[PDB]
Amino acid sequence: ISALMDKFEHQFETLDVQTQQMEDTMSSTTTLTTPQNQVDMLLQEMADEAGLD
Amino acid sequence: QKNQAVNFLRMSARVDAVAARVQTAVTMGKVTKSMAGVVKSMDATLKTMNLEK
Repeated sequence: ISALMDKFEHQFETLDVQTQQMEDTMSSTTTLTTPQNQVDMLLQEMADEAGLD
Repeated sequence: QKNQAVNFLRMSARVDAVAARVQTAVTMGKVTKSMAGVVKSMDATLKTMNLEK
C-alpha cells in the first residue's frame, strides 16, 4: 500500500506538470487575442469604481 | 471575448461581401440564360415569320 501511495504522489505530480505545460502552449498560441496592456487597463477600470456601482 | 468579437465580426464583413458578389453572379447567370432563350425562340420564329410574309 505505502509503495502504491508514493507512486500515487509521483503520478499526480506528473499530472500537474502536464497541466502546466499544456496551458503554457495553449495560452501562447491564442495570445494575440489577449494583450497584456488591454487587460491591465480593464482590470484598473473595474478597480477604481469596483464597489461604487 | 471582446477582441474575438472584433475578429469574428470582421470575417462576417468580408465573407458577406463575397456573398454579395456571388449573388450578383448567379442572378446575372439567370438573366443571361433566359435572354439567350428569347433571342433563339424569337429567331426561329423570325425565320418563318420573316417580314415579307
